[PDB]
Amino acid sequence: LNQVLNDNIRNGHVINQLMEALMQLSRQQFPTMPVDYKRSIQRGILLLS
Amino acid sequence: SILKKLEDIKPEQAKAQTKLFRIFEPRQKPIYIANGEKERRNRIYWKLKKDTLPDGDYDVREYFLNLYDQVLTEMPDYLLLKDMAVENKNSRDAGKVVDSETASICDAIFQDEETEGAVARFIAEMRQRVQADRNVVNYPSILHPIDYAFNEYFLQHQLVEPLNNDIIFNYIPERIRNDVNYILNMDRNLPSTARYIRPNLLQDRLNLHDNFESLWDTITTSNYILARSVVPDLKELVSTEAQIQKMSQDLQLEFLTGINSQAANDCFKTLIAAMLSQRTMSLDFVTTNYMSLISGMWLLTVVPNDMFIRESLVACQLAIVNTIIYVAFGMQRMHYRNGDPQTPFQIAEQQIQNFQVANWLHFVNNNYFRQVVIDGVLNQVLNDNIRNGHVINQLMEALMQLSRQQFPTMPVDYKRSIQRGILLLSNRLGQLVDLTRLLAYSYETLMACVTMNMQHVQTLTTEKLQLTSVTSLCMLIGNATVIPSPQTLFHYYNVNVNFHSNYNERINDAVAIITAANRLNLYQKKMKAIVEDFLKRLHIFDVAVAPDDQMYRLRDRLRLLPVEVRRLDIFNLILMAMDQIERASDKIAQGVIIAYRDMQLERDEMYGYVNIARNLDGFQQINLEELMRTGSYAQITNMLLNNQPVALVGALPFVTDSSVISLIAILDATVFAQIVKLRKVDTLKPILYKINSDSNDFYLVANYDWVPISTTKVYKQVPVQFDFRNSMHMLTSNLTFTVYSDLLAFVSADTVEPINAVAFDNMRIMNEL
Amino acid sequence: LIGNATVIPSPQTLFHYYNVNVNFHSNYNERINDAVAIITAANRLNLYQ
Repeated sequence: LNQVLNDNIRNGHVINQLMEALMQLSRQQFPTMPVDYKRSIQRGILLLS
Repeated sequence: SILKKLEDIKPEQAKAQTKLFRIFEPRQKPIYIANGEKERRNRIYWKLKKDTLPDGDYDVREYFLNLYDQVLTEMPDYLLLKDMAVENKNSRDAGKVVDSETASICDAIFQDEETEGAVARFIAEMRQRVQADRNVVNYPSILHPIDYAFNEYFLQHQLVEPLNNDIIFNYIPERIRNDVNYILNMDRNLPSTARYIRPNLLQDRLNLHDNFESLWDTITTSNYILARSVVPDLKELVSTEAQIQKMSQDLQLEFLTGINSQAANDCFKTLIAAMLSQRTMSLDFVTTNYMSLISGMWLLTVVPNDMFIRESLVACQLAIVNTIIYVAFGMQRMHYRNGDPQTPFQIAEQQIQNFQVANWLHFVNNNYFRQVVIDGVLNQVLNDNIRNGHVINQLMEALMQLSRQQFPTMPVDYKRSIQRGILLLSNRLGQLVDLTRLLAYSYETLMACVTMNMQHVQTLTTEKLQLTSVTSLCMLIGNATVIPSPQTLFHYYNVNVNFHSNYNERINDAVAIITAANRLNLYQKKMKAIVEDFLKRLHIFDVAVAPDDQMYRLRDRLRLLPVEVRRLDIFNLILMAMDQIERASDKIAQGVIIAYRDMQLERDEMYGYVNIARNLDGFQQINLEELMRTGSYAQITNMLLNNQPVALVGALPFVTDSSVISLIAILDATVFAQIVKLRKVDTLKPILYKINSDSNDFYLVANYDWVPISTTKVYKQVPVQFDFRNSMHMLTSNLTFTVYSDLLAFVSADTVEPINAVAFDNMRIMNEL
Repeated sequence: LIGNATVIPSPQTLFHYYNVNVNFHSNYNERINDAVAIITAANRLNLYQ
């Protein structure tokens, strides 16, 4: 008996989905948030993307 | 600091090919008859000039990539043919040849007692024919067909172009010649035969304005430094002490800190440079300094919103509104939360009732740049209401309304101080109008001298600028106009075009190398080295900072762009003839064939009795590259153990044995045991049989007249025979032409009279007479 | 900070881990067998203390 991961993550494909979602969040409006905090958040998101 | 780094760029050097790029050279070799004896007359064949190719097909492809890189790096831009000429001593028509080695070959062939007379007479008949009426000359040359094709391709795609005075007259960007305030002059002619090099004027293809903010910010910082270096200084400033005492008298005190000429000059240069290079700036000011607030309000009136960080813009707007605007009409002060998509000025526009102030706020809200494409260069242009400076009046009227309301819910002294500040700013209306018109004209004229696409995207590093300098500039400007010096403008333009050409050239080189590497099925090369070379050669970065991840992302971005035509055709030519170059080498073979059946050997006029298999049909093909890559040995071991035919294709070093003892005593198949025993095929050394009269063991094949029979053959192709009548060619070139670089030094410009300067609308720039 | 360095477990390390795990499993099974045999034999032979 063994516990194994799903095939989709095994070949390294979910990272593309994560990158696309992060890039979608990058150009988002991000309303009702201060300037520097939002800028830092989206630039860190871009860094990880 | 970085000024030297960004100003020490010289145009990319055009190599002058001292000799034709050679891979093949003639070599004299002995021959044998079909029986196997010396002919006592040698023949000359083709051999590689360089024999540094290592074994292993992957290393072969690596060597090919290096060869392509060397060829492209040693590309000839302009190819002279009169310089490379040595007089032949044997041409009875006193001709001249292309290369010194060509002369040596001609002398060798002309003097060899074993050679006939027809070839000698053909050698003696060589002579260059010059036709100067159409500027074309012909030269003789001897090359392998690959070399001749490469030389022809280099010859027929030179980058020169005929030069005339009107061409340089049109080489200047249009938005300089078209204006009247600048006049061009020459002092020398140009011949009809001179040539020059056009730089590259193609826009960005890496999209460095998007999702690459690090290098983009670095480039923006460099260009901002350059612009600060180039923007002209101010002349004829009013005396500081007199202005200070006059303002003090005007204010009736019983503030003014930060008013010096250096501050005004730094503010002017920094503002113009930041506007030019799209480097965003951040502000800073004490909230309890009303005059600073009004000066910043003027600054926001002229410069649009998009060039300011949201933090600084929000702070400045909040201070302005809640210190003057709602204070005027006595309405409840607004609490603008830091982070709403709306701006304080937008809310103020939606709130107040009076006409002029609302109109001015509405103007400052939505005043955005316009993207305009001129002469193939994208640029940012202010609204036409800003260049003629009429909008300033639409400012002042609103400010004038601010002096009429009673200012309820405020003490008298606060109203008095605000009225003093607004009056001091108002009395200098003409100075502000002249300064704004001067700024508009200077920005337009200078910005019309850039040749790279620009985008309005905020970057990471932000410029620091205090408003006290702006107040000093607004209070200290005088009457003398300032026009950028033509010499400085031309120097800036030369530096900018040099930078752009360097960038484009490096881009094309990297694209060509990567395309060739990925088309030659290379997959065991860490590709960060090429990107590091590119970044270093751009001569603005240090590879010690940018990590590898961005290099790989840049590579993936770069793969998409189609490569330039010349390099694509060069790669096509170098790949189409890959097999002939690879096989003709006399250091590596192309595989080993094993059959375990009695087969006869071939007879060639360059090796005598040699064991060679011209084709590989009728056997199972196994790749040595895969054999080493995957480490498997299953199929090959089972095929060899059961003694069945096998064929191997791949690079292998060879050992030459020329003993008939080795021929009779089978030893050409005993070099396969190590494959099973050692289970590694890196050093597989097949034995190459060879029988001839030189080895003093050929009497065996002569006395008993037996046909040699072996069990192995080596995948090697006999080199092609050399014929002098075919390698001869008549290369085509140009007679003589002086290559010109640094062309703009031949044009000089004179400043117009500073008073009579005309900016854009048939009117004088400054008018405070 | 992840670079472009491929790192697979070394074959000798893999065999070391496999041998250690199987040795531990064998010891666990044999000790379980001895304990259950001892208790069962003691219970069948009427050794209640």
